[PDB]
Amino acid sequence: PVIKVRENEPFDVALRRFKRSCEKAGVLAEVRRREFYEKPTTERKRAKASAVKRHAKKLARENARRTRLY
Amino acid sequence: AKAPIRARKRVRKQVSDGVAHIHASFNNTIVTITDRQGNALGWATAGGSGFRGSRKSTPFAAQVAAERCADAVKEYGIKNLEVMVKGPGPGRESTIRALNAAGFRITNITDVTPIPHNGCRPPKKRRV
Amino acid sequence: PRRRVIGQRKILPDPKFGSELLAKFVNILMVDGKKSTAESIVYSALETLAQRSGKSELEAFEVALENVRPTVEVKSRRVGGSTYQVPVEVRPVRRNALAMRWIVEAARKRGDKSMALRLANELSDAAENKGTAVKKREDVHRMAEANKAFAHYRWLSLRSFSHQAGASSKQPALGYLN
RNA sequence: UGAGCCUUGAUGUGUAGGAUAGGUGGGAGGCUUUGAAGUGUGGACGCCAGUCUGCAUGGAGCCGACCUUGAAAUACCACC
RNA sequence: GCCCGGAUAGCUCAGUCGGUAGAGCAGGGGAUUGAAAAUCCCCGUGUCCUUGGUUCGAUUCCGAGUCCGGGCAC
RNA sequence: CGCGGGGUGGAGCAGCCUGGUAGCUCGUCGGGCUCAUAACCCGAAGAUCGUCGGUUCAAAUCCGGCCCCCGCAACCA
RNA sequence: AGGGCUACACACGUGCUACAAUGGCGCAUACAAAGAGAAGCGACCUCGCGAGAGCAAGCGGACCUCAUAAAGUGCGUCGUAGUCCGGAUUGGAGUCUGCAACUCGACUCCAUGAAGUCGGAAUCGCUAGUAAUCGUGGAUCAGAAUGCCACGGUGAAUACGU
RNA sequence: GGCUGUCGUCAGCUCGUGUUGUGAAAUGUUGGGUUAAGUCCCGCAACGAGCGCAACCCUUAUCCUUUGUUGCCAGCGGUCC
Repeated sequence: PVIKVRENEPFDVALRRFKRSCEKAGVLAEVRRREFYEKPTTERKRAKASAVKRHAKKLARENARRTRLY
Repeated sequence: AKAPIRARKRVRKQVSDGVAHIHASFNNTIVTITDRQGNALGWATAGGSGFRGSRKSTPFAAQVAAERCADAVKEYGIKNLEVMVKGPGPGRESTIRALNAAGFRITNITDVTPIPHNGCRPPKKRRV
Repeated sequence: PRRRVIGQRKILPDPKFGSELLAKFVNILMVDGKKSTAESIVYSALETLAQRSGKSELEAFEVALENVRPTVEVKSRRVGGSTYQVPVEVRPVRRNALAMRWIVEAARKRGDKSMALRLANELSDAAENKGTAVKKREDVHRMAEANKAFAHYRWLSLRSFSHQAGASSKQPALGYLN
């Protein structure tokens, strides 16, 4: 949204992505598909994968320190 | 001799303030002006503003629908607006920007988009 | 492809006038390496135009190029499924080159007697907004007007931006990410 | 709320023309508590600033009549 | 055999209260893509059916007849 | 028996109503793209209208005879 | 020895020359590099429309000769008409090299004089002394060069961007 | 056999030795940055090296140097210029 409670005059700096409760980017998951009932086991249970990506970054600082990457 | 100025025959109804609704979707965007008490005062659309093809779902086409519509309500002497925004299309914010640049004052940009509480089954489109 | 951006060899100024733009014009009039021929055909044309009307010689020449100058041009970035062109601002140097080129293209297919009359009419007509290369500029402006901007890989541009820590924003543009 | 019949009020923005050209005869002007005009304020108002004009104010002329332009000329009363 | 109502871009319609020749699609060229399907572009043609007539000039405004389409006739 | 319809470039179809007029989609052949074929693109070729006669200035067309293909009909006690 | 590879219904690759006026034609006029040459290249001379001829100097290669650099510049000319464009063809006369030019040579000249109005689908080469375009030399080679190999003249578009 | 065309002037291709893997094998030759380049720097169970890229080579672009005719002529003399 641009947001309707910010204060009511048109001030055009407001970035709609940096102003969204939820809209678009998950909210219309429910259109032009039914996410087949346990399709989510392979769509959404890649939570482990994105938690691994955070682990990998948190590792990678340390290996660069002991190896002297620069 | 005479070569004309006035844009249309003299004004009708005359309500001073209104609500606009922009139904923005993936294929087309519709801009419809109403009264506070629920009455269409006029509309225009991207497809009716002579785009067609892939151009029909573009922020630039959305803008030109809004300015066309703004002409149709000049007969109602409107000056102030509130706007309802409706759907996941492009043109969704870009239509608003054209309304403020039309010289209209916009009171709220209330996004309304209709969301099932889990509700009815969507079609399953793009299939394998 | 192309590692290194460099270009532009430097031209010698025109001998009669000392001008750079006329010396560029005689090159794009030049068939099959004959510079001394192109020179004469241009000067006899230019003098016909400046005697017809022009207190300064380069007055009516400069406005001739001004009416056929194309502001924006239509490029294709291949979305596929039938692309439909994308306007780009024509850079001032490439603005001059498109403009000079089109007058001479038109002159070369006039079919009147001698390239000097063919060229003099085609400048004369385009100075006064009725030429063969007025039309081609107007046709390019019509295709540019209709195809006012739209572009592709919009989704990929925002995620390639997110992969380089680039902002939550995207807009229609050419040959590259948005 | 349609329509007819019908009572009063009205628009006709061409080309040239100051603007005003619904067809057309009369017609040299109309003066209750004037007929002023005119600047001003709003309304209708449309082949855009061009007509009519509530009315503040003003009791101090519209304007043709061979005044001019134009095939037709205007004011002003009929006709439709 | 009457009353009707139409007769134009190739087509249907129509800017056409007489002062004034168009929209939609049709064929060619240009501009782009796995030519194409498909964008965008610039031309598309009429003495408005043949004849009378009002008039400052009018196709249409008022009229007589040919052909098409719709009724009642027999 | 009988009546009516049909006989077109290598294939299927059109034009057949006193007539002069050969068209479409396939297939074919030549060129092109492709490593090569398929497809795709461009160009071209192909019917002396079943057959014989007659009327006609002129006939695929109209008319008559024969062969060939189809539809219907070949009963009533 | 003679014939053949050099045929012809046709299909294709490569290149030349062209369809024109930025030109073709005429006459005058300008400035190159690189190379080859005692089985050879050959001036000057006089003769030939010309290809060529004969007479004859010279050269061993910075010297002499092939060798008149062409496009360009000057001036005149032609007028969009398949023409003062194009020259394919074929007749006729002629020259040379060589034993001999019929099959199966090159070139001169007179005459004649086609397709061709920039090419369907497709499609290729190039980034700057390049492409385009103009001429010159050489290898082979008695005699056949548009080819191949090299030399120099004039000299461009554009490359944003992936 | 020789020779040559091609992928391609692509920049890759691999040996010793040490190590990890039952083994085919990997490692180095991967990472970070940079380049025409496996180029070079950094940095690691890989350490070293060879083919290859670059370089030398010729040629062209200046300038100096020496030579000075069969080349050249600025000055100089003479001059049919």
